[PDB]
Amino acid sequence: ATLFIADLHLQTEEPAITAGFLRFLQGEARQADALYILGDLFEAWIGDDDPNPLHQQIASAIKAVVDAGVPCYFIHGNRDFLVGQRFARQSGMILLAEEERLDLYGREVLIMHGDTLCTDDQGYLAFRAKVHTPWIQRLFLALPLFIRHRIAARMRADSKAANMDVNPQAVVDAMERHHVQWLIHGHTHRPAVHELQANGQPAWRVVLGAWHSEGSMVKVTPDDVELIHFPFLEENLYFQSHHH
Ligand SMILES: CC(=O)N1CCc2cc(S(=O)(=O)N3CCN(c4cc(C(F)(F)F)ccn4)CC3)ccc21
Ligand SMILES: [Mn+2]
Ligand SMILES: [Mn+2]
Repeated sequence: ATLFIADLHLQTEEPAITAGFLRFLQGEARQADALYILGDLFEAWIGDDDPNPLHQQIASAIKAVVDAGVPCYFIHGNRDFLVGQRFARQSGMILLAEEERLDLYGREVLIMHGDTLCTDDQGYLAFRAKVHTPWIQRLFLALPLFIRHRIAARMRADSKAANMDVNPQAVVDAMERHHVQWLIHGHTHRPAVHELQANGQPAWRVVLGAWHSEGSMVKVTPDDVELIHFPFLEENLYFQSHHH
């Protein structure tokens, strides 16, 4: 069974999500053939030299899964597109490109974060092209940490004040470029299974959920595809004395 997660948005202000991810890693992920994280693991990222302790805690927990024999892969999200090869080494995770095609027990599956499918949000596309320009990233990463913190906090406030689903033709385009009948992504926070047609045959798009009140994962076995929602922490059972 292969596991897919996305859109956790880990941040120190939300310790329950972090505790839920740690429990996931020490329970579900240890039994997997592989773990794919399709972007937005963290709520923000300004470079791998950030001494934010949460980054180290998360890196050590993933590395433990990797050391238990479960390979771990990461595709960048729109929030954490600056995760680099230093963090990859500390966590044992492999960085993948923005589009990848996998063989999952015989079925060809395309995986991506999903933000590049949102071709109607032309404000987002302009922002994305900017911060994904290599010379603009290198210039930003070369600034002092305290400068990068101030820039990022200001850009986050500017986006909340300036406040989309995928384009259907963009879905078909990618699934036909890669000649696949299965696509897995996140980003939209709308967990669903969508049926469509691609390459003259039935096709499916599986969307992950964000970790808001509960966790979410897609599990792919040789027999089925599973969208699974679960609580973060171990919810102990206790009884209330209801009356007939
Ligand atoms: C829509 C969206 O995706 N948004 C909205 C707002 C925001 C904030 C962060 S961030 O806080 O994590 N952060 C901000 C600063 N980033 C930069 C900045 C520059 C430069 F200053 F040169 F333009 C270059 C390269 N990267 C890294 C990421 C992530 C994502 C999104
Ligand atoms: Mn997200
Ligand atoms: Mn996203």
